[PDB]
Amino acid sequence: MLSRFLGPRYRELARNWIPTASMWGAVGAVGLVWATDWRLILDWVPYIN
Amino acid sequence: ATYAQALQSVPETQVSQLDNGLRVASEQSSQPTCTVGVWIDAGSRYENEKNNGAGYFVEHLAFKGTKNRPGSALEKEVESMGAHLNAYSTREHTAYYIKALSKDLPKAVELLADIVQNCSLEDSQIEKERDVILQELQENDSSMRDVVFDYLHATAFQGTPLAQSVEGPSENVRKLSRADLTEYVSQHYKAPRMVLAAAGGVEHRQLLDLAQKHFSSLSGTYVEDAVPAFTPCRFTGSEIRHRDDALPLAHVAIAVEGPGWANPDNVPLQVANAIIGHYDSTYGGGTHMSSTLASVAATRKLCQSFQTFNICYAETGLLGAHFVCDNMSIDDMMFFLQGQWMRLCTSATESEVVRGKNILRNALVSHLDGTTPVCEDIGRSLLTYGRRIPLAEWESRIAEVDASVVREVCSKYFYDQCPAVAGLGPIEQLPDYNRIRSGMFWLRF
Amino acid sequence: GREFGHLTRMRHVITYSLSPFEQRAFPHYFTKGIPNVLRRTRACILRVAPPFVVFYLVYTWGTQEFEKSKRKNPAAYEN
Amino acid sequence: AVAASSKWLEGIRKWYYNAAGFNKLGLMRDDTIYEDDDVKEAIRRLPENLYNDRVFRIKRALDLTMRQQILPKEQWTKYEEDKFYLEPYLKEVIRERKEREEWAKK
Amino acid sequence: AAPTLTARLYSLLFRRTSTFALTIAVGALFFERAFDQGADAIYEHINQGKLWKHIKHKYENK
Amino acid sequence: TNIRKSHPLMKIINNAFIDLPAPSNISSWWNFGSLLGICLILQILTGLFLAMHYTSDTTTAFSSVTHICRDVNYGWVIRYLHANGASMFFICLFIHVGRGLYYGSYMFLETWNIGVVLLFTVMATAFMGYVLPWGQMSFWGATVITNLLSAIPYIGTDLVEWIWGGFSVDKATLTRFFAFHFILPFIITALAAVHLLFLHETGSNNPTGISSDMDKIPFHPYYTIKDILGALFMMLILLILVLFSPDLLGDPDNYTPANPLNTPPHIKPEWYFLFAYAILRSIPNKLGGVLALVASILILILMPMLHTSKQRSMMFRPLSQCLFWMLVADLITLTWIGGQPVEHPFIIIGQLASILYFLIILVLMPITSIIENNLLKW
Ligand code: HEM
Ligand code: HEM
Ligand SMILES: COC(=O)N(OC)c1ccccc1COc1ccn(-c2ccc(Cl)cc2)n1
Repeated sequence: MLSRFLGPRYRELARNWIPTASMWGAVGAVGLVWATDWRLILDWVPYIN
Repeated sequence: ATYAQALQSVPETQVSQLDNGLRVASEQSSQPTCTVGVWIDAGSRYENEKNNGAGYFVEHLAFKGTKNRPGSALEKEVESMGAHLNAYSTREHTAYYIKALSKDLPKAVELLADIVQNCSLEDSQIEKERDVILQELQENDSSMRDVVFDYLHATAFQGTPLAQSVEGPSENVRKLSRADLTEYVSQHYKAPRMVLAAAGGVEHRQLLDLAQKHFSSLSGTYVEDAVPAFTPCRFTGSEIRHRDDALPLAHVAIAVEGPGWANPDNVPLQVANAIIGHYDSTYGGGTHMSSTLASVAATRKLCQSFQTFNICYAETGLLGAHFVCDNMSIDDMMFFLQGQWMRLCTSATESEVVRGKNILRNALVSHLDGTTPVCEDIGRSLLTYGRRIPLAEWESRIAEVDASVVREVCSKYFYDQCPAVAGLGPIEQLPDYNRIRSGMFWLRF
Repeated sequence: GREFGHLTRMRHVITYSLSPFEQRAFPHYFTKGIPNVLRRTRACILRVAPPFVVFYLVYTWGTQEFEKSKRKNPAAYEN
Repeated sequence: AVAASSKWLEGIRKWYYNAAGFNKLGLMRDDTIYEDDDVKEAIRRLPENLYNDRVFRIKRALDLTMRQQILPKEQWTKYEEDKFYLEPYLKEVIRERKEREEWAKK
Repeated sequence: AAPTLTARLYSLLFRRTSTFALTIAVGALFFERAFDQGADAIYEHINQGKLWKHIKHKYENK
Repeated sequence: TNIRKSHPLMKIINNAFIDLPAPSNISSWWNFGSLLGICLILQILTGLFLAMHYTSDTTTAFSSVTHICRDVNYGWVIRYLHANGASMFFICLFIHVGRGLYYGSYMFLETWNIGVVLLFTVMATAFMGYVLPWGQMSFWGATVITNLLSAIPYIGTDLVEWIWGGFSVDKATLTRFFAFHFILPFIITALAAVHLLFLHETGSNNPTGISSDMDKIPFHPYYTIKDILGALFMMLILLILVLFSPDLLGDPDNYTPANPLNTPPHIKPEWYFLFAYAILRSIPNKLGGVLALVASILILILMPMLHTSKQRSMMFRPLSQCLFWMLVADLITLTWIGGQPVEHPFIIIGQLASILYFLIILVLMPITSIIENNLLKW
């Protein structure tokens, strides 16, 4: 009975908020490896070695 | 039978022009009364610091006697037929108009032409209109709403002609001579800057021949006829605080810079202000009302009233809100109001926009009810757009507004912008300008 | 904001009290107390006790089947 | 809604009323409800004589539990005398909450 | 009234403050490995022929 | 002009302990919250002594503890005050949680959620104190945590190596276990002031489950003298276990020193971890077993969401009282199974009792409250 997500007006709930998050599910693959001392994305580019 | 069919059967406006450039417009509506008047491009934004009380001084002497009808003889003629005379003055317009019977139209046009062309500015009516104006200024100081909107113009347009008041300072009122008033009429009461409008039981052919009989001796082009220079005015983010703890309630006005008259952004910005709304403590709606700021202020008893405004000039304007509350409630009212502006820049829903479009359609047709507001809409639309925009054209602009358009225009005008603030009364809890400026952007979006 | 004068609304209720120095600190102790703690035991015995009986039967079956799976071999111990 | 178990399922209802023991403290069924936001709005809407009856019945039951005692058996609340005084006021408060929720999504 | 080059990417990335919440993570590069130009090339220049990895070819593969 | 109502420091104490409104029918089950505050203070003024005379290394840990019982003056009394004082903390914690589960006190949402954080922090602290004496139970009990901690599929192999001091069993293992044990009891003391500040917004619940704003009494002198009497009865039980049988709660095999010398005859922790060791041991997968260990304590956070009764407490719910005591008898079974060897009858029993612990909380309790709702004609 959490049907507050199920509504015909608040379907645009998720359409004004996900254009923020176009990278925000992968910022751990951009930002945490700045301090992990791993090579997660350090093979992707010839930017860094 | 349909609202769409009823907008087609509205009678149209007919416009003509004389040889001197005077425009003549009418709308015939088959009723025994009429309203006729003269609308002029004159106001306090055309005055400098030496004659800032000049146009408001001239409006006082307009019904005190002309060359043909001296003294009270003008007043006896209007009253003996059962007619009314009125006038006003804003920062950009000036109007004089008559409400009379529709068979008294030739006498009404003749009196209006004698008022604007041959008014006597006699030196004994001056020096006794000074004391009437000086006492009216002291009465204006007791109206807190009029003081706080004069403060908002003086800080948003600081070093421009648009920051002056209509009435002018008290030292100018004490020193305006007879020579300064005759220069004001010769420079500003000119025929391509005037509109003769009429609404009611009028034929357009009859008004045109009355305009040729009484107005044709107006000077068309002028001595040396230089183009009236238009200096624009810039907006400045700033604030002014007047602290007076002895007043019982506090008045606060805040605005950002808005669009001009002919900007097409004006229509979706009025759909947006209709979603915020207005409130007053004598309302019966209260806690059930659709506006979020109105429903919160009624539940918690936060304010006495609020309103949103859309003030337009030729190139700029003011877009904001005004509210009245007690000394313990200023910080909460500013928090909830700024949170509703940011919730329209993002997040604006389609169901809010449908309600806000219905409010704007009802407010447009409710204004045009009677001969006097129809005649005023004719006279100031020809000075502003150069034409009268009919009701069918307003409806097709309103119908193309949706939720994504409102989000784009509100983000352009509100988001991350410097406001202008004015405050009067017990305002110790009015927040700091750095905390107000930080309220115009979010953490997330 | 939860202090004693601001809690709730109450009407038409009267209370009577005695000083502690005017009464005896031990009234009826075994005359009232022993019949009181016995019907309190009767009121809760059918709710609390039957779970702990089933723990006892599982514990006895679990320790006795542990031994005769291990080195207890009477008759299954041939060629 | 079975007509064959009309009396049998009322025997289990009368048994459960006595196994629960708020009637031994002199309480009615609506005295024992958990007070969330819809219940607290229904208490505010009660008439003044039903409010004062509820406040005294709760105070007398809290005083009995402090002493670990119950009432005499002739003063227990009977099963077919229990008045559901709060149930009409609570059904109206909930219907108003569900009306404001269909409006917020349509 | 042509402006200067301070409209950096303000209309492109910086308006909606999506950048500002995660500049510890996303906008974090160009200042460790691009600063090989920094201290280590300066510190070994003041101390040329004095560190161990300067006197190193003299003592291997002998 | 009353100084205890106007002084800035005295008025905080007056609102918290003296003039606080309290329900009049509060039972002895509400005594165990101040008993937990006595046990936490006592474990701080006794852990002072032990960390003073201490050295934590793989060569001297087992002898650094035997030095205190014989050579260090008043060291036998203070060591066994500390080992039995932690058993006293854990019995006062399980009574406390079972009270709030029975009477519906979890409806105070913010107070309940800080409590679940407090239950995790004392459980992890006491695990890192039993590894310090370095006996057989210290070694083989720590080396079954890291088998399920290296089972974390990405970061786990460098996680255990960062907390083992650097390689394996070595000198510096007991410099990170000892660091994670000196400082964790002080996060508990700050989390307890926040825990009471949220309770002060509503006051206390009572055994009837009905609000008691018409029947409040002051906290002094009624519950100040009742909390002092209950604390005196706790010191009697604790000093009896210290001065008459100081090794009753313990294992003799942790007096045999630590070495990878030989496999022990058994592996078992202290009594207050035996319910948790029995659950993970009945899962034949070192990732499924570490998930059901954390899911046996963090399942308490779902108790506000799973509530379907119209009443708050269990005083008037006879069908729900039967299920509450089936859950207590299920945790007694897991404490017994967790000290048994892994043989034939103790695997089918220890894994069916692991299932029934989750079936009661998630499925059987929400359905039974709905059945009782229908029987009372709501
Ligand atoms: C170091 C650990 C703890 C300390 C010092 C502590 C302290 C206290 C104190 C003093 C009280 C008020 C008196 C009382 O009702 O007993 C209390 C109440 C409460 N505690 Fe704790 N507690 C601790 C752990 C926990 C845990 C583990 C939980 C739950 C998971 C919890 C949940 C609650 C709740 C819900 C209440 C209010 C109960 C009611 O009023 O009915 N606490 N606590
Ligand atoms: C919540 C509080 C505490 C708990 C539950 C706790 C628990 C324990 C346990 C289970 C032991 C093992 C005793 C044994 O097996 O013989 C122990 C000992 C030890 N504790 Fe604590 N303790 C607490 C507080 C503290 C504090 C405050 C300190 C340090 C100031 C500390 C430091 C130590 C040390 C160094 C030992 C090793 C000495 C020994 O084993 O006798 N502990 N504690
Ligand atoms: C007093 O210490 C012992 O009993 N320890 O550890 C030295 C021991 C000794 C021998 C065998 C096993 C253990 C530990 O067994 C368990 C089982 C579950 N936990 C646990 C620990 C922390 C947290 Cl947060 C949650 C669960 N620990």
